[PDB]
Amino acid sequence: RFLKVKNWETDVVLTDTLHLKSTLETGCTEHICMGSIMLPTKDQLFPLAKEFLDQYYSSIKRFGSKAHMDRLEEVNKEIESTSTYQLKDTELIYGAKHAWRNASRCVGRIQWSKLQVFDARDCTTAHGMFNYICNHVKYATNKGNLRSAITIFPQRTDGKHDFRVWNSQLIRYAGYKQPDGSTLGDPANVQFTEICIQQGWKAPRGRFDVLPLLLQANGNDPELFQIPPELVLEVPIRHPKFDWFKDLGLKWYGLPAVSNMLLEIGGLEFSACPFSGWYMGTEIGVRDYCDNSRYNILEEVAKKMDLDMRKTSSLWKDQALVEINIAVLYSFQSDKVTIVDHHSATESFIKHMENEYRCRGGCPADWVWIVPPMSGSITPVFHQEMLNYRLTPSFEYQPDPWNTHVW
Amino acid sequence: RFLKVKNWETDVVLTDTLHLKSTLETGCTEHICMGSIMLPVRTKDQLFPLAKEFLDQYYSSIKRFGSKAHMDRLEEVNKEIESTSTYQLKDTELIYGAKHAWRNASRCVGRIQWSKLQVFDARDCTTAHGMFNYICNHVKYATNKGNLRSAITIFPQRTDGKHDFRVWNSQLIRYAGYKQPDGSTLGDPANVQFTEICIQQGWKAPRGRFDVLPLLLQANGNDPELFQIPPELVLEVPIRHPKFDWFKDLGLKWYGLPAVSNMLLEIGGLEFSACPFSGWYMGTEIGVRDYCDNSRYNILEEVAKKMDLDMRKTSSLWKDQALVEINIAVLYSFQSDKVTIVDHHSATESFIKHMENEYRCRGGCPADWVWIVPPMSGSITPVFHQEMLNYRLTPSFEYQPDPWNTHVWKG
Ligand code: HEM
Ligand code: HEM
Ligand SMILES: CNCc1cccc(CCc2ccc3c(C)cc(N)nc3c2)c1
Ligand SMILES: CNCc1cccc(CCc2ccc3c(C)cc(N)nc3c2)c1
Ligand SMILES: C[C@H](O)[C@H](O)[C@H]1CNc2nc(N)[nH]c(=O)c2N1
Ligand SMILES: C[C@H](O)[C@H](O)[C@H]1CNc2nc(N)[nH]c(=O)c2N1
Ligand SMILES: [Zn+2]
Repeated sequence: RFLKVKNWETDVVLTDTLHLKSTLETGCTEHICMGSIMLPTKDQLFPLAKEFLDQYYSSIKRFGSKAHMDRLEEVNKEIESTSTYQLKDTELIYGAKHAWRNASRCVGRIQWSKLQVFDARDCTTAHGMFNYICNHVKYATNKGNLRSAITIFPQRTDGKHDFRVWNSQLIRYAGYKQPDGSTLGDPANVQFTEICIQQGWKAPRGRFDVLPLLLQANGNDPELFQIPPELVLEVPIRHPKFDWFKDLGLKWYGLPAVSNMLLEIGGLEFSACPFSGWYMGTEIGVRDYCDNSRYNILEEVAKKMDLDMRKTSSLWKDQALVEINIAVLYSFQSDKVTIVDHHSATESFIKHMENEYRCRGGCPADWVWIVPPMSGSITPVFHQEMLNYRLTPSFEYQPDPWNTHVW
Repeated sequence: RFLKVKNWETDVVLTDTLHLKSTLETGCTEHICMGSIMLPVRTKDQLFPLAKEFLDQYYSSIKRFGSKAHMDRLEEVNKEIESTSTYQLKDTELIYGAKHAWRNASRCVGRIQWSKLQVFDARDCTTAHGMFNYICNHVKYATNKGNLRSAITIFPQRTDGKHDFRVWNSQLIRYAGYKQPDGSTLGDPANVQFTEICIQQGWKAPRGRFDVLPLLLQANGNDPELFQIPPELVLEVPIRHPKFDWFKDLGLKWYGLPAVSNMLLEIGGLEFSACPFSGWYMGTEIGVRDYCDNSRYNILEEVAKKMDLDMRKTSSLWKDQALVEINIAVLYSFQSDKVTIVDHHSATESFIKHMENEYRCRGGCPADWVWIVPPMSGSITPVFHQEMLNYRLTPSFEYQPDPWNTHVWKG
């Protein structure tokens, strides 16, 4: 009941007590572990509000104070009356920082307290959302000196008035299926790239075309907006040893900004809450460039290195994978765009774990997602036992809007 | 109840019913997942259900469920249990049991081979010397001049827990580790504690970097004894690199036969505490873990120096570069000497085929993603985007405490 986690490379042992404050469910049972599965009313609301306000007032060392009780009372009144309630700016900021803090799959959480929170709950239209998003992008990008941020649009009401950003990230490349069979651009975005055209987008039908924004305000029909190009920082990819690398014509954007998740605070649901940080090198080089269902450029690179691609035993895939990732990091660093390598990020996360166990009694962590997609065992998180559990406030998944939108 | 797993690279979806036959616990609850935790005397009372469940399984596989052969065996086992408090397995049952423990090993990526297991029945063994003999025959048969063959040798089952057979070594073949006074380690740091025990038990340690450890064998709950595997039985492979000639000068070599000897085999409620088993290596076991783990030979830096890599910032990925070259060398060396080895791309590919086939013919394949995914180049292997369900089936291989921690010393 007071759980222990061991690091087998350093024998260090942490004791977890934070898990007892867990609310939501994991997917697993005593008979079956689902750790590798990607996705497993007025009465509901007040306990949720209470739990949150209780942790909020605890966090500011005013647990059981006048302010505390008064606020609990005030929210209780507003719920009974309005069948929902509003967060004070302070609670909203606390909640967003804490959703990040509780993201068990996020390796970058040592940064959690430095999140810049933009309150966009006064937004009413898609044009309004566009403006807030542009502002977020420019602030976050900061001419390459990236800063973490989240922008929070109005909360769900009766689920018929939802704000949604239809893109999965604020900034992604288009994907169009070819007559010749294969795919131009980004295969992950083929269906979305089409719904854009299907709603009016004029695709340049190129390979690295920045997708337009598709913004839904108050449950209305979504609108197309193009992010000003000067706001989209991009990095051309070159290798610091191979000059032929640049002729592959590769580039990536500097700002990773996830826009399709739902932020839950004190039982309230924020269905539009785009958030951003900065990339770990492997995210672009290993998953984005080298996944089969993506840009899949391993073969091409390996050819240009003239490796023996006859037998898998030569490890040419591994050799290329490394070079590609050396290049990504090299390109960002040379162009002064923030990026972290998987060795540094994982080392930082171990330290963050140390801190969290010490000052909070634990840190929910999902090993399947924390371990990088290359060189796993040579990073310190590989031999680190982790406990995975769900705390709130949180970021959750939510259905793609098109599967739901009552037109 | 039906459960689905999706492969997110190919969109292939599979459906698991096999998890319904799951007995043991996972460690997980609805409120906590312990999927990355390494590890999360039995009476007539609980023995007959366990026996019955096994014999049911067994007679189904041979398509004789409910036959007179089936019923008579249940009655036979029952009588023997209430009469003797345990029971004996037939050879057919032993063999079936051992194949299935491998087959149910959720952490094993090489399970495609599970039906080709050579089972040696060592239940007539009574002494340590007898154990040494059986183990030598195992090593020779399994090794087969480099053309490796999967095998398991099974010593007598536990009775009262006070007369256990144990192989004290974690693997039949492993290199000594010696802690030096300056805190440095000579040889394999993973085996220091065990090495010390051997020295204490009278082993004359040559104190080199690659000394093969002696066998420490316990028969029938007696004190363990030391035996030296004949060197001619120990196949080793010097490590060289196909392009780098300085690599051989690092003086590395590894043994060819991976043979795990500290696990417990459970079949129909019976516990086999000494059951050494072997297959062949996946390259990264030696190249990534055995050489490059910080708690192991840790030659990453030395290889990187000789490659003249930019070791100033980690973002040069020098570590990643040296790791690949070291694994290239391991495979190259083994193939050149015609000693069976499999690369991680080949092994994961085969596993996905195995797994898919297991879902069709069996209704599932328990699998521990945390252990199935290779320790380098994870996402460019096909298991990485493969959702997997983990649950525990018997027969099974289980962990057990180290014997030096539990043994009652005779003298
Ligand atoms: C600042 C540097 C950051 C780094 C280096 C980072 C890194 C990562 C990485 C590597 C993953 C694994 C996902 C994958 O492999 O594609 C991840 C997931 C995640 N990150 Fe972070 N992140 C950062 C900032 C943030 C911020 C600011 C937030 C929210 C405020 C956040 C929330 C999340 C969430 C919720 C997930 C899991 C998403 C899911 O379950 O699909 N991250 N992050
Ligand atoms: C024939 C070639 C085989 C290959 C390539 C193979 C591969 C592997 C690998 C790579 C691991 C993970 C080890 C690690 O990285 O730490 C593993 C674990 C395991 N293997 Fe296999 N294996 C083979 C044969 C066998 C055989 C013959 C058995 C038993 C009869 C077996 C039973 C197991 C078990 C029980 C585990 C998990 C042990 C644990 O949970 O600590 N394997 N295997
Ligand atoms: C290969 N992934 C597959 C996949 C599948 C579903 C969702 C995701 C998003 C993970 C995610 C979410 C937010 C992030 C932020 C803020 C920064 C950052 N550097 N990385 C981030 C990654 C990814
Ligand atoms: C460096 N890892 C740490 C670690 C910790 C506990 C146990 C193990 C060995 C797993 C194991 C057991 C049996 C195996 C057989 C028969 C063949 C084979 N190729 N590999 C095998 C691996 C490893
Ligand atoms: C099926 C597989 O478990 C799933 O796609 C996960 C595996 N681990 C991952 N880990 C990270 N960091 N990112 C991912 O997208 C995934 N994918
Ligand atoms: C804590 C962590 O789960 C543990 O060290 C595991 C991780 N996955 C592994 N996977 C393999 N194949 N071998 C291992 O030894 C480990 N170690
Ligand atoms: Zn679990």
